[PDB]
Amino acid sequence: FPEDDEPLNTVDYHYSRQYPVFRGHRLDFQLMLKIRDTLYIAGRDQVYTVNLNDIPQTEVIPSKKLTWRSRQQDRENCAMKGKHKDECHNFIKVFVPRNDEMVFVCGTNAFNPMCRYYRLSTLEYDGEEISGLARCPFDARQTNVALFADGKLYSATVADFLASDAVIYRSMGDGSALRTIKYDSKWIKEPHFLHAIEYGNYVYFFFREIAVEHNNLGKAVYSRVARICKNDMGGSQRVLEKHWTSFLKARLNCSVPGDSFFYFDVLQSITDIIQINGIPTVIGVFTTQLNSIPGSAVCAFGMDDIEKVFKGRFKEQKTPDSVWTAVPEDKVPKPRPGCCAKHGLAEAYKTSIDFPDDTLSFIKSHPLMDSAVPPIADEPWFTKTRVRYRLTAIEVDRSAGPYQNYTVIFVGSEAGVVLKVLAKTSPFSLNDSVLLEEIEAYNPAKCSDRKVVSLQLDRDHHALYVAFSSCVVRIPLSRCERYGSCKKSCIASRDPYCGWLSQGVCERVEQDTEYGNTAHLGDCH
Amino acid sequence: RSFPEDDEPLNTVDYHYSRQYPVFRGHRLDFQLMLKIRDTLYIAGRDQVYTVNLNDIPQTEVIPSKKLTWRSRQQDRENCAMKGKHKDECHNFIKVFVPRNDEMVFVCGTNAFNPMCRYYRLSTLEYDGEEISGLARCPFDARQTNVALFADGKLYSATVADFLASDAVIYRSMGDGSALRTIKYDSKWIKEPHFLHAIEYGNYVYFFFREIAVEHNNLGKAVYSRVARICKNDMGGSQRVLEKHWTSFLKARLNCSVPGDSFFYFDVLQSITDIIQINGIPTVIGVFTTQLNSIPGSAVCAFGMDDIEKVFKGRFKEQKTPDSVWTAVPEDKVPKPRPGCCAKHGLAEAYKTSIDFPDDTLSFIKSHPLMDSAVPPIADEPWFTKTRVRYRLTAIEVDRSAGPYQNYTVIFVGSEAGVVLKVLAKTSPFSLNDSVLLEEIEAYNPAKCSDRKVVSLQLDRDHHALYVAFSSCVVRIPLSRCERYGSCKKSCIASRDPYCGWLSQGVCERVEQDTEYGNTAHLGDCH
Amino acid sequence: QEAGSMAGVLIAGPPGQGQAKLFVGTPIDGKSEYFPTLSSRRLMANEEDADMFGFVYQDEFVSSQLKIPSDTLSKFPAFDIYYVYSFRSEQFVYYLTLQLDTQLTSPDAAGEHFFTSKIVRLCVDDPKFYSYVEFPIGCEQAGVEYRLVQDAYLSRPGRALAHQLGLAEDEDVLFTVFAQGQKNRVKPPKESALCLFTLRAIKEKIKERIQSCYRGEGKLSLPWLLNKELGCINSPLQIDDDFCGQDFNQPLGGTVTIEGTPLFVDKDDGLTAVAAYD
Ligand SMILES: *[C@@H]1O[C@H](CO)[C@@H](O[C@@H]2O[C@H](CO)[C@@H](O)[C@H](O)[C@H]2NC(C)=O)[C@H](O)[C@H]1NC(C)=O
Ligand SMILES: *[C@@H]1O[C@H](CO)[C@@H](O[C@@H]2O[C@H](CO)[C@@H](O)[C@H](O)[C@H]2NC(C)=O)[C@H](O)[C@H]1NC(C)=O
Ligand SMILES: *[C@@H]1O[C@H](CO)[C@@H](O[C@@H]2O[C@H](CO)[C@@H](O)[C@H](O)[C@H]2NC(C)=O)[C@H](O)[C@H]1NC(C)=O
Ligand SMILES: *[C@@H]1O[C@H](CO)[C@@H](O[C@@H]2O[C@H](CO)[C@@H](O)[C@H](O)[C@H]2NC(C)=O)[C@H](O)[C@H]1NC(C)=O
Repeated sequence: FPEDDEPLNTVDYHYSRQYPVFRGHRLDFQLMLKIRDTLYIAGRDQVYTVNLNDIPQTEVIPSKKLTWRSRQQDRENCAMKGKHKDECHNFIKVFVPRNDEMVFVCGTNAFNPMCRYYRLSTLEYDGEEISGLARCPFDARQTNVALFADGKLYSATVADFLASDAVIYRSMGDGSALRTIKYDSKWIKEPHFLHAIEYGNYVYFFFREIAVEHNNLGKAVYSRVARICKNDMGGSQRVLEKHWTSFLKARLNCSVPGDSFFYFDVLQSITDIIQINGIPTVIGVFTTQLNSIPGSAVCAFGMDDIEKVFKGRFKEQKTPDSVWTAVPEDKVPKPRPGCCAKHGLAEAYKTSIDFPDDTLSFIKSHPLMDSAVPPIADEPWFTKTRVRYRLTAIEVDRSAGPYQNYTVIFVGSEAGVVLKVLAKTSPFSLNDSVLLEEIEAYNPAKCSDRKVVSLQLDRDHHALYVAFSSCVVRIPLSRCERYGSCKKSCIASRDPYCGWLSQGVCERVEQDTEYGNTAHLGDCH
Repeated sequence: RSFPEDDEPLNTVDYHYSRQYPVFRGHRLDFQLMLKIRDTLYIAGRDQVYTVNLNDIPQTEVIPSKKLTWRSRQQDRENCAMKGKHKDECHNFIKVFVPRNDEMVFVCGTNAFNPMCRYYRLSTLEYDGEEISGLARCPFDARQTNVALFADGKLYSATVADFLASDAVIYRSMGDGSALRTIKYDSKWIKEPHFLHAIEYGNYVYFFFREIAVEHNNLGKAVYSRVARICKNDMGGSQRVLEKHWTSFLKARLNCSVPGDSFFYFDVLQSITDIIQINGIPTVIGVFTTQLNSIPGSAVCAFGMDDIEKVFKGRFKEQKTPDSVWTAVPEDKVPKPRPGCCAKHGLAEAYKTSIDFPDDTLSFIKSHPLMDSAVPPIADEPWFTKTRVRYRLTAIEVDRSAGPYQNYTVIFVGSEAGVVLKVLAKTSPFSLNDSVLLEEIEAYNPAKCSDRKVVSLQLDRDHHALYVAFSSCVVRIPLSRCERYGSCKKSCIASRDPYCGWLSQGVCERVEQDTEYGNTAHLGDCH
Repeated sequence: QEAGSMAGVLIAGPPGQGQAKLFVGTPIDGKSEYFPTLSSRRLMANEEDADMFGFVYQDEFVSSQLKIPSDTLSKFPAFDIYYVYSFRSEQFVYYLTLQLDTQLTSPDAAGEHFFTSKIVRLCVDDPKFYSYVEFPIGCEQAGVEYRLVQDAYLSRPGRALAHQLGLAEDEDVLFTVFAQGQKNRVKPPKESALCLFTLRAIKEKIKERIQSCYRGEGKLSLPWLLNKELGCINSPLQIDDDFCGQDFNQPLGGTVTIEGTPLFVDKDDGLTAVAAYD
């Protein structure tokens, strides 16, 4: 079992308040998206723009601003519904551009979710309102996902004010409204959704939920990967009418090896498809259960290894009081459940409504694959276990280093600390992952609960915008000045963003980031 | 209701503050266990068992009074070298030292991985008599644990039986009966266990150990905490089922958990105490950690004899199909009489010996030797935890009557990193709000000793001292340190140490005070 | 295939217009995806029309429907609601159902399933089915339990029993017949009782449990219809007698079984049907 890494350099409060923060009554930050050289910040009542080309002064000053407050009668229906005044505000929770001009926006609207279309150029409310049901959450504190692929919108949230029905819902297209089976604990039981990604014929989803394979003990939480066909049109009249017919989900294996494999099963956040060492990977941040010993890990998977699981064997509960076991290879009905009509093992099917009743009624009572998805290279890439705080936000730079062949991962925290880690990905790269810098990134003065919510890489300006619950802090990717003259301190940090020049100063991009030898280096004081 | 955090020590004691303490050493000392009779501490190490007079107040180093010398014979040493174990191992590590009466002591050594047992007189540590074979009474390896105890004239051992270290057994022999044993290589009765402690209660002897579990088989290979049971009067089964084998062998599971939405179990047992009267009810107090391959956490749970006894009159546990979940044995399927109830008592009182049990009941407890129920703790949540730190808790020892009025319980636990925690424990509803970690001491002496792993402890109430044992050294550690506060009236009473008290003379001495709450009300800062 | 497990009433709307709503409840034998266990379908004057038996409010989220959760059938297999009587009263419609007990019955379907009789009430003017409410019913006399509903008739009590109960001449009364116990149902034991419930006392214990909710005390308790232990949300709303629910605090669970006034017991030759008038 490994041990906490030691930060090569620490950036404490005094060395970090020299960084700009965003505000604009408070802010109540929700999410952020980078388009071109502009970063969009959506929160309560407001959506803010910061131009990433303007080097900030004491504060980050917003340029353009979008405003969309909840209606008056919506503000009073919310009060009658018992919810407090601070909550009865329009918290923006969805912000996905459909094309290169217009952006799909949804807000909580004081627990009365609605959706709209805005233009990027102007941020003007143009057109007419659409209902946000099954698309945008009721509570601001809930998680949610939202994406556009091939004409149609793929949402994933809660649909009712009472917060019972969690659903994945496709609409806003030329097809009908497909959805998950309400209350069907075998399909989804008390989940918190976190992300989604289009790849091949499928939209792969990432969330956490209560696990049904570890029910013979406490109410555990397992990290799941689910998938759906894009060209699903629902089932026939008998089985899965208007319901998905392509719903397979698997479990994620984040394992410390040993005589008692140790698992991290709470998923906190994940990234998009990143090319690491030639193969498409997804990098995610895992913690332990709430009523457990605080511990955190970063596991990484690949699209290949996700797909392999789904052609593997299905999982069944033979009898109520038996263990989840494999489905016999002979009992997998033809055509391959999960396979998309007109493709692969079902190309003799024009639509998803043509599927046999036995193929449909199999996926409705065996939606969970057997196999778990392996993480690349067995054990996690980084662990931090001895400390009082949990890990949160993740961000990745696939092309870090002067040669752009080094994977530097940036991760958030609960106690306002951010870790910058050079990850050992391939075998021929390092001995193991090294914790480069520990940056306390929470500015007590400008902010307040100090929870980092998400991050967004501004690779074109060598920065990272750390997000908190009421403030957003612009953090450079390298404090190469903290060392400056001291060549020892410099290249001994092994930070690929820094280095040593023949001018005799530690700057950015001669360096040795691989081993980090202290040979022929003196000793500053 | 959620998850505890690491308590803050009310007072700390660094190495400089405790190098001011007498130690004991001696050729490297290879301590294994200690035991206190009257005013004399026997200490067993490599080749040697030393005695220390506890009335003798030490000056700078605890010097031994008498000693007992018993080394491995030349032939035993070459066979142990021939077998291919290192010469550092081919010594006579004492591992058993158990008084039978008030004159004699049953002494067993490892004898270079060829276990032998002898009798000595106590008063003179003199070899009086002849050698008894030590097989399945003393272990082969000094790194393995072992349990031994005498009860009604019969010797109850627990260890491994073979050089190859594969036959973990529980044995009785040297009686007025003959030789009962558990079933060899039976991954159902007991599977690669490490035995910790045993106690004799009522009609049965109870055992406490850890072993590879079988209900947690769907995930990984993990160890659970067990409590077992055998009848004192058990004579073995008939000639068909359990001939010369235990018949009253029942084991159950220890539930050391943190309540919540997702219960967190401490399943790995590190040590435990003897029966202690904690507030009316007979209690045992265990030190529990988490798995080896896990994030280090440590806990101290405490169970009651009533709570253990209950789980064995409770339901049995079975596994229907090899690929099904472990299940409760139905009430109408238990044979008669009640399996695990001793002959001539309660339910087997129409049975003279255990050799009269039916084949219905003999073959049942042969294949259903584990109870369904788990033993819950008292207060249903541990009495103390330690998580956010890098070490594990080992040794345990309690003071059942601390304070001027003796109505408070203090608990003394060791650690791997050579640290010892002093906890005033909450044992009843009307006590404190939570159990408060008093002193934290670094007992280990780097200059005088050597991996610095604290092995076992032993309270010496009368001399207000706790001797603290390591592998290469034993350290004599005074309990209190009232002198550290001197005249600072605040420090003395807000330390809430029941040993320390405030006197009219204006100084903090042993045994006026307030250990209950600790109001630093009306008190001023000391410099 | 059984009869007598279905019940309902027709309610023609405003005259001149061919619509008549029709509220119907029936068991479904676990086929919750095909058939709702309770709906509010529509009637039309032209019988061939395909809009017949169509729900009077339909969208992708809530409809004048009430499907059994796919979850509840998994926790216990052959759960079902049998619908005995149904009657129009004031501006509402009430049903007397008999469901499988989610509590007194283990998930194991050995055959020891106990049952629980319950009134149910909706509004005629509740398109989204928010006004739903469900209280257990029964009675006792001399410590004999009667909790297996058998038949019911809504009658005006005339002038005698009215002034006997303090009810106005327009207030109605429901006579009931309960079989002893909560066991077996398919062939209940002979011991049966003719009990009385006042329509007043039921409208009261309703405005009392839904006034108790809109204050935030306790929680809605329908273990079969709701699954997740949702709590009673607090709210600054003043309940009427004719309050037809809102998007929260519904469907609302009944905590204390409404007790009835026993009128007659027969321990030898069982009671089956009932009716009354003045
Ligand atoms: C989770 O990942 C680990 C890491 O590979 C798996 O452990 C190995 O499983 C293979 C399967 O045959 C064994 O041959 C190896 O010996 C295992 N590793 C070690 C170190 O022993 C583990 O099986 C995975 N678990 C799940 C549920 O997917
Ligand atoms: C990442 O790129 C750097 C730069 O090309 C690699 O390091 C160099 O490797 C070449 C050939 O392998 C050597 O000739 C240079 O001497 C190396 N330079 C330094 C500064 O080390 C590095 O090996 C690459 N890493 C991976 C994993 O491919
Ligand atoms: C371990 O002990 C805890 C503490 O009592 C048990 O938790 C209780 O379990 C019972 C039934 O098992 C429930 O009725 C109680 O509500 C639980 N108490 C709390 C505070 O949640 C736990 O079940 C025990 N587990 C085992 C395996 O014995
Ligand atoms: C343990 O004993 C102490 C001392 O007898 C008790 O504490 C005292 O109780 C008396 C009588 O109620 C009070 O008047 C004193 O003020 C208390 N003094 C102190 C220092 O505690 C204590 O209540 C006993 N605890 C239990 C659980 O019985």
